[PDB]
Formats: sequence, C-alpha cells, structure tokens
Amino acid sequence: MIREERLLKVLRAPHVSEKASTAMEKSNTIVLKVAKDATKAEIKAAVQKLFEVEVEVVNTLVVKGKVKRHGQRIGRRSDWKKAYVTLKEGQNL
Amino acid sequence: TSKWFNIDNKIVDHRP
Amino acid sequence: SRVCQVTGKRPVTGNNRSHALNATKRRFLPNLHSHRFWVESEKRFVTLRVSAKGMRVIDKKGIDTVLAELRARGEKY
Amino acid sequence: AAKIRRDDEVIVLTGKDKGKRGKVKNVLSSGKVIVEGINLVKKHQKPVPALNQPGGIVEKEAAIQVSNVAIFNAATGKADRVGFRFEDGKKVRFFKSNSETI
Amino acid sequence: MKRTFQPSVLKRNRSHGFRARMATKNGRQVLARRRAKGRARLTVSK
Amino acid sequence: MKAKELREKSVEELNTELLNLLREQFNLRMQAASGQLQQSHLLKQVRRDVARVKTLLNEKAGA
RNA sequence: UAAGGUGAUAUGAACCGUUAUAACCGGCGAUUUCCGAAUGGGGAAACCCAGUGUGUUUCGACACACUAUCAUUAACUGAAUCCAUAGGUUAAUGAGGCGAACCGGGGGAACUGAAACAUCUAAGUACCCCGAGGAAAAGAAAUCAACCGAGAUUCCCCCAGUAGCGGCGAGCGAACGGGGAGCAGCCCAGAGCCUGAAUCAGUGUGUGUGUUAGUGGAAGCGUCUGGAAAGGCGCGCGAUACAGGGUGACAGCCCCGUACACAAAAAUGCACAUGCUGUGAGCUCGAUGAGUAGGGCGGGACACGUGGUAUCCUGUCUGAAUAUGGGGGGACCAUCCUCCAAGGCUAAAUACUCCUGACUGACCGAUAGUGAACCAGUACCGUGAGGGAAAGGCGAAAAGAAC
RNA sequence: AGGACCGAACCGACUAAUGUUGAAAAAUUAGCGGAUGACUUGUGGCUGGGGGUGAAAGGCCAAUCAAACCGGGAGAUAGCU
RNA sequence: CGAAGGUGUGCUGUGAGGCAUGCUGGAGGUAUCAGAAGUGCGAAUGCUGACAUAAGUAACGAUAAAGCGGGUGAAAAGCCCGCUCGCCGGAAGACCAAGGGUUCCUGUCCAACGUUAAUCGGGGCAGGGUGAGUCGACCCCUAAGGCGAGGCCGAAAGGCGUAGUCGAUGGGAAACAGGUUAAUAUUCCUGUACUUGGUGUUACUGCGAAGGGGGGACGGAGAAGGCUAUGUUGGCCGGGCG
RNA sequence: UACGGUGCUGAAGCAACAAAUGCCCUGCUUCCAGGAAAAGCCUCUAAGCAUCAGGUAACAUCAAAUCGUACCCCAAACCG
Ligand SMILES: N[C@@H](Cc1c[nH]c2ccccc12)C(=O)O
Ligand SMILES: [Mg+2]
Ligand SMILES: [Mg+2]
Ligand SMILES: [Mg+2]
Ligand SMILES: [Mg+2]
Ligand SMILES: [Mg+2]
Ligand SMILES: [Mg+2]
Ligand SMILES: [Mg+2]
Ligand SMILES: [Mg+2]
Ligand SMILES: [Mg+2]
Ligand SMILES: [Mg+2]
Ligand SMILES: [Mg+2]
Ligand SMILES: [Mg+2]
Ligand SMILES: [Mg+2]
Ligand SMILES: [Mg+2]
Ligand SMILES: [Mg+2]
Ligand SMILES: [Mg+2]
Ligand SMILES: [Mg+2]
Ligand SMILES: [Mg+2]
Ligand SMILES: [Mg+2]
Ligand SMILES: [Mg+2]
Ligand SMILES: [Mg+2]
Ligand SMILES: [Mg+2]
Ligand SMILES: [Mg+2]
Ligand SMILES: [Mg+2]
Ligand SMILES: [Mg+2]
Ligand SMILES: [Mg+2]
Ligand SMILES: [Mg+2]
Ligand SMILES: [Mg+2]
Ligand SMILES: [Mg+2]
Ligand SMILES: [Mg+2]
Ligand SMILES: [Mg+2]
Ligand SMILES: [Mg+2]
Ligand SMILES: [Mg+2]
Ligand SMILES: [Mg+2]
Ligand SMILES: [Mg+2]
Ligand SMILES: [Mg+2]
Repeated sequence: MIREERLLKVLRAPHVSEKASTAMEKSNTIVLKVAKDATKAEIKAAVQKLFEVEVEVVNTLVVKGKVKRHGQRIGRRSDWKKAYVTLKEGQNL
Repeated sequence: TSKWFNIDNKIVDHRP
Repeated sequence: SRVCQVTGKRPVTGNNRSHALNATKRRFLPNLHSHRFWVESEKRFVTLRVSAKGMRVIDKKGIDTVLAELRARGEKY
Repeated sequence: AAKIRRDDEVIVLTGKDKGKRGKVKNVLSSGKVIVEGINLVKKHQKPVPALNQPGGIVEKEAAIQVSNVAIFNAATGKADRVGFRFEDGKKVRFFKSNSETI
Repeated sequence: MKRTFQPSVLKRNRSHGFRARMATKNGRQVLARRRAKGRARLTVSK
Repeated sequence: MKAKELREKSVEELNTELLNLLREQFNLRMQAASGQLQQSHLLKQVRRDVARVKTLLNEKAGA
C-alpha cells in the first residue's frame, strides 16, 4: 500500500478526556494519543483500516511533559502526540 | 564584602 | 615544515650564552632551499626542499638513489 | 537447595513458641518463613465498608527466621537437621539421625 | 541598571555548546575532564 | 512455546506474527487503555510472544 | 540449578511455577532507536536535508541499505604536451576515537636555594605534544682492564658522599673493582647448488591445563536468668572442618560455610602436537655498513660549569684510511695492550594498576575515612573553564499505634 | 542649508537634598545637557592576558584590572605576626 | 543478676588521676606486664555545627486611598458580589520578540512559601489545556563572519586559505470578516478566498542549464499634493419626559 | 440562571466637514558623505531533445509533510 500493516501500531490510546474531547465529539471528530513519530497521513490510514471509518482530515499537536515533585532532584514526564481526527459523515466510532 | 566607609578614601585616610 | 627531505634535518633547540653565560633558548635551523633537480631517468624536474649537504649528498650518492629513499620511506615528492 | 521449604510440618526451636509445631505457610526470600499458628501479632486494621471488613484488631502470623525453625521428624517426634543425598538422580532431602528420606 | 548576564541561547550554544566544545583539541579535553569527573551535564545544551 | 515452532515455516510464522499484533496486541492496548482489560498479564506475553516469533524467522532465514 | 518466582524505592493488580521450557546462575548466540571518532551533506550534540539502489494482488510518497576523509594496492580513465606525467572514477585492505599508571621520544618553565643577585640551583622537574607495548627501553664490545685478566643488555647491594666538578659558593657527584637477580644469542649488507628442509607470525584441529555456572561436605542436649540464649552450670559428640558471616545477648555440633573430595554442555587464557597460509633452512665460494670517522665554528650531553679536558650528539662549513687498515686506553706523543664504528633483530631479571579474584592490617569509624557509608560530582555557585556541599542508626520483629 | 535654534520620546549625568544594616553593591525626587548627528538603538560577528580595546582616565576586557578568570608548579618563599 | 557512654555520690593520691557505687543506658569491656602513637586545647580576627546578645527594638519595599452592605468560612481590613470613592490612560491599556518554561484553566488544600491574616495566590496535590497548505521555524538565498577536500606554512599541537560549505539582524508563494472553549484559534466552526507543484483531459506550441542579460536593488535631507485610519456634527434608528 | 454568568431576539447602519508622524512614496525635488549580497521571478540560448519529452492555457482533481502555537513579556513569570 503506502504504510506497512505492521506499522499501523501508531494508534496508542483514545484520549476520551475532558469535555474538550467529548464536546468536540458532539460536532464531528475523535482524539487520541498517537505514536510520536506518526505522520498525520500515516495515522489517517490506521483509522481507516482499523476502526473502519472514514476521516476527512487529521490535525496533530505535541503535548509536553509536566516536570514535578521531588526534593533536590526532579522528575519529568514523557512528551506525546494528540489526534483530533474529524470523521466524514456516517459517523459511528 | 566591605562596607562603603572602609573603601572610601576621605573618611579612611583621615590622618596623614 | 623546515625539514630537509634528504637528511631529515630539522630545527634543534640549544642555548645562547652571553659573555656572562646567560642562557637564552634559541633554535638552530637547517640551511634549507628548495631546488629544481633534473632526473633524466624520468625526463622531468623535481623540486625537493633540500639542505646544503642534502645537495652534497645528492651530488655523491646521486639523485636516483636518494629518490629510492623518500619513495622507499613514503615522502610525497 | 533449601532445607525448610513450602508445604512442610516443622517444630520451633527458639523463642516464645519455643517448642510449638506448625506448618509453613510460605517462605520469603529474606531467609524468613511464615508458619501457621506460631508467631501471632495483633495488627490494628481500620474497618473498610468497600472490602466488607469489620475492622479492629486482627490476628496474623509474622515472619520468623528460617534458622529459628527445624523440620519435625515425627518418627522420633523431635527437631531434626536436614541433609541432601542423591537417589536415582534426584537430590532428595533426608533427616539426619536415622538417615530417612523425607 | 543593565547587569552582566544578558541571556541568549544562540550565543550560549555557539560559545559553550557541545559542537563548539568539540571543534578544538582543548575544547575536547574540556569534555574529557568532565567525563572523567563523571559530570552529569557535559555542556548544558538542549 | 519455542521449539513448538522451531519448525513452523518462515512464511507461516509471519502470520501468527501479524496475529499477535493484528489482533492481540492492538486490541489489547485499545481495550486496556479504555479501562477494559482486567487481566493485564496478557500485555506482558503477546509482546514476549512476538519476541519469540521474531527470534526464529530471524534465526531460520539468513542467520 | 530449582520450589518457589514477575529488579529497587514499593505495597497492590494481574500472573507464573512445584520433577523440569517458573525464576535464578554461567557459556555461546539474537535484537541492539537517536547523538557521539560519526563517516551521505549540514548542524545551535540527541536534529534538518539528500543521491542511488531496492520495497508494495491499494507498486504514488514514505521506509530501508549504501555514498566522509586519508593511506596502500589494483583496475579503468587521463591535461597543458604526443609520448609521459599530474588530474579524475571505481575497488580491495588498513587507519581515525577513548582510556588509570608504568615506558620511549619532540618541546620545556618559574617560584625557590645561593641568607641579595646575573653564573650556578630548583631541573631536564612541572607542564604541552607525539608514539607504543604488555611491559617499554636497552643489548651481542670499534666495552673495560693494565701486561694479570674480564667478556651483550637490564635490575639490586657495595665501591662512596669517596675521586672529581663548583661565583672551588650554594650545591652537584662518578667510575675501576667486588657480592647478587636473570642469563642467549641471531640475521642483512648475495650468488651458486640443493630448494622449500630450520624458524617466526597469522591461523584451523587435537590434547592437556587454568578460567567463566556448580556438587557433596562432620558432629547438642539438658537446665538457669531473660522479651529473646549462642551466655552460666552439667554431660555428650565432630575436627585434614575452632577461616568467617548470620541468627531475639557471646554458637565447632541452628543456618551459610570452612577442611577435604569432586564437576564443564559451551567459550576461552596458557602450553605443547599437527593441518592450511605466509616465511625462509642447508652446503660451497664470497662480501664486511663515506658525505661516515676526524677537523673548524655554535650549542647540547657525559658527576665534569672549557678548564690542561679526553669521550659522546650535531645546527654549520668540511672530510679520510679500508687489515700492511682503523677505534680506544681522559690534553698530547712513543711503545704496549685492546677492540672493529659509520645496517638491524633479540627472551629473562626491571616498571605500572583503569580493572578481575582471593586474602591481610598495633589503618579510619560519620567534623574521622574517598569530595561522596545516603540516588554525589548530586543540590548549589559560575557566561565558561571550573568550583562544590550538607545529610548514616525506631525495633529482635512493623507488631509503624484499630477505636 | 545646518556636528543650526526652542522642546517631548530617546541618549546623557552639571547641582542639591534623600538614601548610606538602601527600595537600589551606585539609585530616588527637583532642577540640568544633547535631541538630523562625531546621534541613538535590536540582532549577530571579530579582537585574549604583557595580549586586547582605549576622542587617553591606567579607561574598559562579565559587580574583578599598574597585567582578567579557572586549574596546575604548590605545602612558592616568609630572618615577620 | 547490666558492658561502653551519660549523670550524681563517697572514698583515695603530691598531681595528671584511680577505685567504688546510685540513677540513666541497653552491649560490649578488658587487669597485669610489655609494645606502638592521628596521645591530651581557651586563646591562632583558627575550622564546622549549635545557641546567645542587642529585642520582641528597627523594619514590613514608593504618601494612587479608601468607606459600607451582602455572601462564604473555625476566623474576613485583605477573598467573592454589589454601590460609592480614588489612581494610570504615549499607560499603570493592548499585541509580541528576546528570555523564562506549565507560571495558562478547573477542582482541591493552607503546614512551608506570601515581610500580617488569609477562605486568596505566580504556593502544595490532581486533572485539563497549545489543532495551521496560507502565521513562524524547517526550507531556497546570501552579509558580517565561521568551517574548509586538495593546497601553502609550521619542532609537535597547529596557522592561513582555494573549490566549496555554513551563517539573519536582510531577499524569497499564498486567508480574510465573523463565531465558538473554563482554558488555543488568521490553526477549530460558519461565510467568502487564494498559492505552488503532481497527475489527467482538451486545445496550442521549441523545449532545454551549476551559464548570459534583466530584475530583485537599496543613501540623507526637504517639499507639498492625493488619500485612509480617525474624529466632529447633522440625518437616521431605538429609548427617555426627569 | 447554581446569581459567576448563560441563552434568545434584534432597529438604523446614511451624509457633510475635519484629519495624521500611516499610504500613494523603493515616488518627486535637492545635496554629498555617493548610499548590501544572492536567490525566487523574467528572458536568452549551449551541450542536448525533435512524432517524443518538454513549453503555454482552460477545466478537473490530488499534494503541501515536520516542528512552534498555553501563559508572563517595561514585568510578582525576563537580567537584578
Ligand atoms: N552608595 C555609597 C557610595 C559608595 C558605594 N560604593 C562605594 C565604595 C567605596 C566608597 C563609596 C562607595 C554612599 O552611600 O555614598
Ligand atoms: Mg501543530
Ligand atoms: Mg551525519
Ligand atoms: Mg559530518
Ligand atoms: Mg635568592
Ligand atoms: Mg690476552
Ligand atoms: Mg553446597
Ligand atoms: Mg556443615
Ligand atoms: Mg664492521
Ligand atoms: Mg632494539
Ligand atoms: Mg564525609
Ligand atoms: Mg555520633
Ligand atoms: Mg543641534
Ligand atoms: Mg534642544
Ligand atoms: Mg567590570
Ligand atoms: Mg605558605
Ligand atoms: Mg617547589
Ligand atoms: Mg574504649
Ligand atoms: Mg574548644
Ligand atoms: Mg594558651
Ligand atoms: Mg534598642
Ligand atoms: Mg523607639
Ligand atoms: Mg516602625
Ligand atoms: Mg509549578
Ligand atoms: Mg492560575
Ligand atoms: Mg503566614
Ligand atoms: Mg499553581
Ligand atoms: Mg547559503
Ligand atoms: Mg588538510
Ligand atoms: Mg580558514
Ligand atoms: Mg530572519
Ligand atoms: Mg489567550
Ligand atoms: Mg495537463
Ligand atoms: Mg545576473
Ligand atoms: Mg473617511
Ligand atoms: Mg422636575
Ligand atoms: Mg497565545
């Protein structure tokens, strides 16, 4: 095809979180933590194949890890990518 | 460091 | 560098000494020159950066020998 | 290998239950063992509705050392040390003092 | 008044960064010492 | 689960290969993350299974 | 090897295993993102962008592989210039970077000492640099001796703080000869015959021996005090095992060991034994290290500061003899004696410890000892180089205090 | 037209008082100079230690300057306290 | 059946000390005679830590300024809401770059941080939040300057520099008005657009460089004219009759 | 309205005068101190291709990745 079926392990988790997620459900589109190296087109494919839905276009943004806690030293979390996916019309999941 | 009067010449030099 | 391609002569450090024997570092460096040498055995000129003596060797041993050396040793030339 | 192990019946040699027999519940890689009805500590545990626990003082068994127990012979009826012999390529434990394979 | 540290990352990296450090025999000895010292930040970079 | 497929055919294996991912692994992540998957240890194996899968096949072909 | 396991803070969840595909230990494999010598180009390290090859019953764009430079060798190409070179493409090999000391080499201070300071000292030290090995270097007399003799190099003790050097100040400081450690000797400067014959390295195999997991391993009970016995007292027992650690207080006999006896599927260090590659052995007859020795000038090395100064090295200008010859014997000459420079190789006695294992201490015990007994080169300070802390102990057991 | 004039922004720093364990390791308030120029400003670059730079004061070169800072020789030497 | 250490007490020696013992402590200590030293502290403007003092003294950081009512709360001068009052308005309003790096928003808590209290916070804990063909970086292009195959030079380290290759503070295609989130928006949504390439169809045609030329492409001052932002009034619209 | 806010609906929406330091203006006038570079863009052809490929236009369609985007920013978030 263009992207091997193997590499469609880019979808990592739904981000069903906040009205941001759900209130932007009730007006098209779904959002997801997705890989890190994922290429919009590369992640559209995943959502076509798996999930078997339609997809108009996909937007991406990177979330930066909050650094916190600790006394002298310090701990940081990992960065990760957001989805915001926007399905064509016969919208299901 | 040092207080300003100690550094300052007019007050410090006082009796030559 | 100021190295004689024939003898390997290079600058060497020693001292100055005044009449009062004050030592001041200094260098003796060789009598270099760079010289177009005719080989005939290659129908060409080759410029070697050469010391006098380097020349006097070439005079005696003769160029081609000296050129066996250098090439034997890897010198560019 | 290990001398005192998991499903065994043993008799205590030292301290506060000294002489109390009991079966080994489990055996912890600290070199300790939890043996039933031997060491009892009254822990104080808060009552929990979700887990349907009554709460209040509960009784449980603490970990005693492995060297504080020895396995009960029951043919002599005393404590006994353990060795390891080979029988038919099986490394078996055996009681010392009557040499019986366990 | 204007004080001595006027931060600027471009200058920071260009003057003290890994590659700059790496571009000179002594700059490299800089790292070598810090590695031998077991330093956690060889050169304060991104 | 090792020599069980030391002899399972280079081409054939790339099947379970996908079947570990194609099914178990992707479904498991999704299902898990979404708060379903009550038996987490399934994530440990599958991943470890694919490792086996790829250990052969790599050692069978070429190496 | 195994009855228990899924590293730690760290419970919990969900699991896995019990007579052999749980875990754990060792041998050999596999995978091994990105940056970093970084090597496809770039770059503000962990990022941007390519050329060419491959890759798609959804053969676009993305993914992967390869493409740095230098050296050697070959091949093909190929100017001014026809020949020929330089230049250019490809290819095969090797290099590159890091790393504690010991080692050889290129450079090389000043404080300081002289009760000041120039000579002299500190000192060929500190430091910079280059290079290499398991050791390095040195080494098979153009050496000493003194008319008797010795017989490579290296290290140790003497000789001796002597002889000497020295603003004869401060200081520096040998050798001869003797006692020891370890000992080893060989090639090239070449052609003929005979030819791959000694040997060395690289390598495959074998064997033995060490290594990287392991196995077995003796014998204690009664009672008293106590929260707890290993302690006291009594009576037994093992000892080629009374090294040591642990366990509720001090244990040969509770545990782990210890002495002792054993063990390797695999990979390896070391010896031999051979196979393969590369290499030369052997006899006859030859050959015997020239811009060198020496000298002049300038410095430097020799304990030796130019001194009556031998000897060694050479920046500079010179320049022999060649066995009936030449070097040295501390100016120099004679005689005598003794050695053979101007090509190389060479093991041991010697040096060192980033690191592995085991063992030891009239060494420290938390302001001590490593800066660091602790998640320390950390927190912190500094643009940076760089500097650089504090901080250990509930209990036998968390029984860590329900209500 | 102008190193022209008066005068904000902007750039300076002549006087005073305050402050002097400050609000501030050099500022506040009231006045003051320049304000189309040898002006002023953001970003980035180059110059290195007996060296830099200096409309020149021995000024400045990271709150350090008649020889910067960091590490080293190093326990310099101290007929002194 | 209580070691060291700590704290008392008695005795003893010329002294440095010693012995005994109560309490504390809860595990080690060692006569004797020899042996060896990190062997004795009040001073060094010594070193480290702890704790005094001045003293509940100075001070609480611009003299723009507060008053009251009502909420919440264990508690309100300080938080929330309201009505007054006052202060900036070429800022003390608003958008960024640089720099910071979650300080943004929402719940929750008030020990420590806040020069007071604190129910509040840029403070603790947890969760959420950054959506682009068009803005910007990457990217093409170069200035200063940097690096630099070969190369020239240098005891070593290295120095300079050609071909190049990097480097913005400058050049280079293109989206606007409105809406919406607690929190982003020229990025999401509604309306209405545009830029450059690939491919296809249909017409029509000489295409073609790391090369030539053009352009991009540029100073200071000054002078008005034309014009927009923007303002004022009238008209218009809605509301008012104090 | 849970008293923070949140929904819904919705009039007129013209003219005259004034008016920038903004724009026209990278203009115009004038002066001496004489005022980046390169690419994108346009055009020209060389080697080269000549039915081809390319070039121009209309319409249709497809592509535009990646990274930044919170908040402070004359300041209680930057240097002090
Ligand atoms: N601000 C000081 C002056 C001052 C500052 N630093 C100094 C150093 C030396 C002498 C005087 C000063 C004053 O109160 O006047
Ligand atoms: Mg984005
Ligand atoms: Mg690279
Ligand atoms: Mg590179
Ligand atoms: Mg002196
Ligand atoms: Mg003789
Ligand atoms: Mg054993
Ligand atoms: Mg035993
Ligand atoms: Mg000879
Ligand atoms: Mg040698
Ligand atoms: Mg310490
Ligand atoms: Mg203590
Ligand atoms: Mg003027
Ligand atoms: Mg004026
Ligand atoms: Mg200064
Ligand atoms: Mg001193
Ligand atoms: Mg000294
Ligand atoms: Mg003691
Ligand atoms: Mg004291
Ligand atoms: Mg005293
Ligand atoms: Mg007072
Ligand atoms: Mg008073
Ligand atoms: Mg007061
Ligand atoms: Mg925070
Ligand atoms: Mg907030
Ligand atoms: Mg308070
Ligand atoms: Mg907060
Ligand atoms: Mg460029
Ligand atoms: Mg070069
Ligand atoms: Mg250069
Ligand atoms: Mg720019
Ligand atoms: Mg906002
Ligand atoms: Mg077309
Ligand atoms: Mg042009
Ligand atoms: Mg108008
Ligand atoms: Mg009225
Ligand atoms: Mg914003």
